[PDB]
Parts: sequence; C-alpha cells; structure tokens
Amino acid sequence: VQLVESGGGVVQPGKSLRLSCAASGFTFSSYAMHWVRLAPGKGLEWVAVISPDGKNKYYVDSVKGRSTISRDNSKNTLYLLMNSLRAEDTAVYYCATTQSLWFGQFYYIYGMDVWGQGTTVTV
Amino acid sequence: SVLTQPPSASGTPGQRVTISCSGSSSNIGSNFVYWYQHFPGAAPKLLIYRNTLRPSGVPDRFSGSKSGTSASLAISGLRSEDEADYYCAAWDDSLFWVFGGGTKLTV
Amino acid sequence: ITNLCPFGEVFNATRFASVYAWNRKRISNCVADYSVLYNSASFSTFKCYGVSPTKLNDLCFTNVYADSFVIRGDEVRQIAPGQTGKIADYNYKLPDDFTGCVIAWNSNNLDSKVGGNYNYLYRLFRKSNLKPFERDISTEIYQAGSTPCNGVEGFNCYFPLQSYGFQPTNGVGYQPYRVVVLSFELLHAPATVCGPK
Ligand SMILES: *[C@@H]1O[C@H](CO)[C@@H](O[C@@H]2O[C@H](CO)[C@@H](O)[C@H](O)[C@H]2NC(C)=O)[C@H](O)[C@H]1NC(C)=O
Repeated sequence: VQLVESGGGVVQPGKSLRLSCAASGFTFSSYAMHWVRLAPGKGLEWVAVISPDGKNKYYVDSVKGRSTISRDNSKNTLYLLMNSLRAEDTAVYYCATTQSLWFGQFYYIYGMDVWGQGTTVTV
Repeated sequence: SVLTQPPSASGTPGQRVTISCSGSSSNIGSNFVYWYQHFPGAAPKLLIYRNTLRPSGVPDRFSGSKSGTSASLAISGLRSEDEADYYCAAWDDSLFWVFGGGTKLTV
Repeated sequence: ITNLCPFGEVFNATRFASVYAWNRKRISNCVADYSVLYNSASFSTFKCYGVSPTKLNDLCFTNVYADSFVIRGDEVRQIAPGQTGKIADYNYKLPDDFTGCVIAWNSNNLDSKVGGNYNYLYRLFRKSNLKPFERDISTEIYQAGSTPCNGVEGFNCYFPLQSYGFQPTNGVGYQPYRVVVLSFELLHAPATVCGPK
C-alpha cells in the first residue's frame, strides 16, 4: 500500500492545476478514493470523495462547482482538477485510500485510511 | 470545522491523558468518528476507526469511545515521543466529512 | 357493544420495542373503534394507504396486525410503500401494495433521557434488500469481500446494529417517533374485527 502524488506547483490565482496520485500494493478498483487538504494554521479539511466506479462522488461546500475528481483504473491513477483558485486554497493536498472494500453506497463507513505523501499547493 | 475540540492539552508522561471531541447530532451522532494523528512534517496516520477498533502496528495504549454526540480518546502510559496533532473526523449526515479543530499535545 | 380491542395496550406502553425487532401484535375477535383514535390530534402523522380513514369503522376484516417500533423523527416518511432508505430497506419494509394505516407520533418527552437512551438500536449493512414484513434479530457479524472474519471485528467486518443518539434536546429532526402500523387482512375466514353497530 504505497501512495505517491505529483503536481501542485507554484501557480498564481485564477489558473488551473492537476494533481495526480498513484497507488500500488492493492486493488485500486475496489476502494473509494478521498482527497483532503492541510492548510497552514488550520486543521485538516476534507476536499472530495470519488467512488471506484466514478458514478457517485461528492465535494465539500467550499470547493463545489469549481473542481473535478476522476480515476483511471487501467493506469491506477487519481486526477484532481482545480480551476479558479483563491488565496485560502494554498495547502498540502493529500490522497487517501479506504481500506474497507466497496460493497454499497454508504460513505460513512468508508474510512480515511493510510495516507499518501501529499504535495504542497501555493496560490 | 463544525466539530469543536480543546485548543491544546498536555500532561506528565503516564497519567492516562484524555482528549474530547464535541460535535452536533448530525456529525458525530448516528455515524462514526475516526481519530488520526499528524506528526510534525509527516503524513497523518490512522489510530482509531469505528470508535473502538485499531489497525495493525498500532500499540494497545490508544483507546476510544463515544458517549452520544461526542467522543473521547484515552492514551495510557504516555511517552515523550507522542507529540502530534490528534484529529477527530466524522461524516455529516448530508454531504460532509467534518474535521476537528485539532489537539496539540505536549509532554 | 360489549368488548373493545386492546389498542391501549399497544399504544400506551412504557417498554416499547426497538426497530430491528419490531413488535407485532395480532388483533382479532374484538370491536375496534377507529373514530376515537382518529379524532384525537395527538398523532403527528396519520396516513392510510387504502380505504379512507374516516370510513374505517364501516369496514370488516378477519385479522389486523399492529406492528410497532421507534424511529428517528426525520425518517418517518420511509414507512410507506415504495420508498427506500435505511429503515424501509434493511429494517422494516412494507409491500408495494398496502392496505393499512401508518400512525406516527412524537415521543420526545417520554424517551431520550438526559444522559441518552441507547435502548433503541437499528439494523445496518444487511446482506440483501429485505423482503416485505420480515424481522431479522440475527446479530451475526457482517462481512464483504472474500475473507471471512472468525467472529472478530475490523475492516470488511461490521457490527450490524447501531444505537440511536436520542437526547432531550435534538430538534424535531433527530427526535424519537413512535410508529404503529395497522395492516388489515381479509384472508378467507369470516370477518371478526368491525366497527360499532
Ligand atoms: C393513552 O393515554 C392518554 C392519556 O391518559 C389518553 O388520552 C386521554 O387521557 C385522559 C386521562 O389520561 C382521558 O380522560 C381521555 O379520555 C383520553 N383521551 C381519549 C380520547 O380517550 C389516551 O386515550 C390513551 N390511549 C387510548 C387508546 O385510549
């Protein structure tokens, strides 16, 4: 269960960014992916959840209608697309893999289990 | 952060320290709250899930419980190398994964 | 009229059953007064899928079943044909075709002690969608994926019963609601339950 991330370079406000999380050591198609962020001087804040099938997904209120979450099982990759950023969006973004096998649509038993390396983003 | 937590806590090494996480009835009640720890400059790790369970490789010192619209965590035999921020995260009934403000622990 | 039905026993009760094992009472051989219970406005929601409630006393049946349990005030709508969720999917599902009434009334004062009640548990994570009118007291640890848990708990193995967080102050949403379902059945034997003559 090894998770890595890439992207999130120094980008000025109003531009678009793509973050790629790569996973290994398990079946990437049997788990629901989580995206979260850690802002300086603030507690961890959830960003979004994407189901393994991609049919069902949810976003946090702050980032709603200005972002996209996608997953490629064949390449075992997780893409986060951000557009129209702002000052507060600057944070270390993290990709997390649930351990519980997907067996329905509950989204409260699905845990933010072992974490990824995460990458900084500055707006 | 709908959840509320004490700004910080500390104590001697080994008096069974406790940390309380408070939230409404739509975040930590009728759902589950998981507790993670964040080391300074290191990736967070899972400590307690489902309010009582524990993952492999985590010692028996950490324990957790829920008492209605609020949860608590207990660390017995605290060592000096447990400095980290403890976060309690629960699923809001509607769409959210509410996170706690944090708990800066010191020895 | 000589003898009346025991609606008081199933309505005014202190020890009131939970949802995952909903209490079932069989009523027959007695005259039932539906007008008295309908006129009273104490009942928050009084729906009747079938015959009109006001004419209930004009109908005769051979058996009626009084199901009873407690649920969150928010999800009281789930007790009705068709609707699906966490109560009508894994706990208590009515058939698509229905004939009974569904009384549901608030009971915040009578329950939800200061420190919490915790006496009401609801099922969760059922293996398959529940067929109509089935109760499953089984507490066997749930499983998914492929690995079977040997009576232990962890990832992929859950405890199917979850307790409510009833408190004296929670809002009209997450407050206890006592629900009683009066399902009639014509069957074939001569009708017994009827209205006053
Ligand atoms: C359940 O108890 C309540 C409260 O006692 C009943 O409502 C009224 O109670 C008073 C005294 O307790 C009686 O004098 C009234 O006659 C009751 N109302 C009616 C319409 O009879 C309530 O009736 C009881 N439940 C049933 C099915 O009778």
